[PDB]
Amino acid sequence: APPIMGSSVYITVELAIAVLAILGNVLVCWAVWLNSNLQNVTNYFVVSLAAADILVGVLAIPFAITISTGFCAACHGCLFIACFVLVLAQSSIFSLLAIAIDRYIAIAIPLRYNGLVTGTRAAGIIAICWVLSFAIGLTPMLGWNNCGQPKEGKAHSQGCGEGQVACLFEDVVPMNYMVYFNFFACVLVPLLLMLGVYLRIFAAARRQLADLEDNWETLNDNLKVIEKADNAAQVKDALTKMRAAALDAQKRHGFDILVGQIDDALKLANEGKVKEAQAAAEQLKTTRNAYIQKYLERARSTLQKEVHAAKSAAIIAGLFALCWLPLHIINCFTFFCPDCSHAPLWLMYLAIVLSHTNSVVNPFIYAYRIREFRQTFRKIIRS
Ligand SMILES: CC(C)CCC[C@@H](C)[C@H]1CC[C@H]2[C@@H]3CC=C4C[C@@H](O)CC[C@]4(C)[C@H]3CC[C@]12C
Ligand SMILES: CC(C)CCC[C@@H](C)[C@H]1CC[C@H]2[C@@H]3CC=C4C[C@@H](O)CC[C@]4(C)[C@H]3CC[C@]12C
Ligand SMILES: CC(C)CCC[C@@H](C)[C@H]1CC[C@H]2[C@@H]3CC=C4C[C@@H](O)CC[C@]4(C)[C@H]3CC[C@]12C
Ligand SMILES: CC(C)CCC[C@@H](C)[C@H]1CC[C@H]2[C@@H]3CC=C4C[C@@H](O)CC[C@]4(C)[C@H]3CC[C@]12C
Ligand SMILES: CCn1c(=O)c2c(nc(/C=C/c3ccc(O)c(O)c3)n2C)n(CC)c1=O
Ligand SMILES: CCCCCCCC/C=C/CCCCCCCC(=O)O
Ligand SMILES: CCCCCCCC/C=C\CCCCCCCC(=O)O
Ligand SMILES: CCCCCCCC/C=C\CCCCCCCC(=O)O
Ligand code: NA
Repeated sequence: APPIMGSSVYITVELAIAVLAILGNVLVCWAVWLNSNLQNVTNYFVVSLAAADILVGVLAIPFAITISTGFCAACHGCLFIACFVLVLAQSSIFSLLAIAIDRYIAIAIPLRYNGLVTGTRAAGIIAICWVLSFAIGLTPMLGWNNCGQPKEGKAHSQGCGEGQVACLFEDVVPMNYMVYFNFFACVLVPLLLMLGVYLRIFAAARRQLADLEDNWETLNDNLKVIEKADNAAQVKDALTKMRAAALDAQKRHGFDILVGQIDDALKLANEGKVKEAQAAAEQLKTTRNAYIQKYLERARSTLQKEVHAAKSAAIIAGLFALCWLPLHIINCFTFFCPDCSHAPLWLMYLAIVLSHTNSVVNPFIYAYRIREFRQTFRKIIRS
């Protein structure tokens, strides 16, 4: 069959993906610019991620359509159009890792987050990561390429001029670079790091949620211990356990009343006044109902919002892996199994197309999972 037919389907699908990648991610950038509730450090990496996907539609996809034709070109110019998508994918990996690390700092040290993670430091990390993405993605342009050994038979059959090659990805970009350097070192290792960070985020959140329910249980159990105590020394022991727990959960008016009321009951318990200490300890229930339960449920609601936001960011990282892994796995078969027939052209186009679809998916995940984004999208679209 004429090459231009299956080429037309591939190119048409690519152009459709490019249109969707630009539109959805311009909408993400417009939402962050317009809404100050979306202007935080986490979303500055989201915007950098969206900028990379905009460039996938504007440059990488036109480059991919070009490289698929095998047109005659100077080898190093062919190398650039083949490698620029590697820059954008690397930038995405840095942004995804930074988002995960940012959410871990928020869940692990919320007391120092605003002092450690600032907009100025975020903007500098983003600039550094873009420079490193160019260095990693364009490493073949520094000499690790196949331009020294061109397929002159393919170039002559295409009528290419002197110094030109049939511009094809696997003819200019070495497979050992794509497998060992790009996939294993620069893609697989950071994704595995992302997985570990997310595991530590969800483990820390589960630990802090368990600690809240434990402190709540310890407060109410020691309440009953005081109620059914038989001597003043037992009430003293239980109150000492409540006071240490009250200060640990405090690390404002409700806790000042709570600790003060415990100190009251502990003073009577030291004097041997058991029924006076028990009666004073009963006043803690009034403080617990009016103040302590409100703090526990607000902290619980805040921790669950962080789990929800971390799940949304993990889905984004997972979809990046799902969309990009098939192409990388095919490269592994090409490189590691020279006795295996090369994957057919239609599967390569499908794997290339699938990797490009990742540039479309993030704006949907924000709209479906983040209310502030969804509402800002609606306002932008409606107006
Ligand atoms: C500001 C942005 C949009 C600039 C985009 C510039 C792009 C489109 C330019 C910059 C470098 C260019 C390449 C440089 C060299 C060659 C080798 C030549 O034999 C064929 C064209 C080719 C392969 C060019 C294609 C177009 C190219 C990739
Ligand atoms: C917006 C500004 C900063 C653009 C900076 C990037 C420019 C300078 C880069 C991007 C791609 C580059 C080209 C990539 C490949 C080739 C083909 C090679 O045989 C000669 C150099 C040449 C032609 C490069 C010249 C410099 C180049 C055009
Ligand atoms: C992340 C998950 C969803 C990836 C799915 C795995 C994909 C990429 C795997 C599963 C089966 C694999 C194929 C199995 C057999 C062959 C025949 C061989 O001659 C070339 C490679 C080829 C054609 C493989 C290409 C990669 C492949 C299509
Ligand atoms: C944690 C997971 C997702 C890491 C990614 C798995 C990758 C590295 C694995 C999954 C399946 C593997 C392939 C399975 C089968 C073969 C055929 C053999 O003749 C050479 C190795 C080769 C081509 C393997 C290379 C490595 C491979 C592509
Ligand atoms: C992730 C980087 N990357 C790649 O790794 C890649 C690739 N395009 C191919 C392969 C194309 C091909 C292979 C055999 C053929 O006969 C043919 O006509 C075309 N690969 C292996 N691009 C798309 C431009 C790409 O972005
Ligand atoms: C191909 C991989 C290339 C590796 C190059 C290694 C260089 C990485 C450099 C570290 C970035 C640190 C930037 C600090 C600049 C000053 C910022 C400041 O004022 O503290
Ligand atoms: C914002 C603009 C986005 C890109 C606009 C251009 C759209 C066209 C997309 C790819 C053009 C590929 C050109 C074909 C290469 C030459 C084929 C050949 O000479 O054999
Ligand atoms: C060829 C690239 C080799 C490796 C380059 C190393 C990366 C250094 C890039 C420039 C850093 C410029 C930004 C530093 C200022 C902001 C730092 C910050 O606020 O944390
Ligand atoms: Na991306």
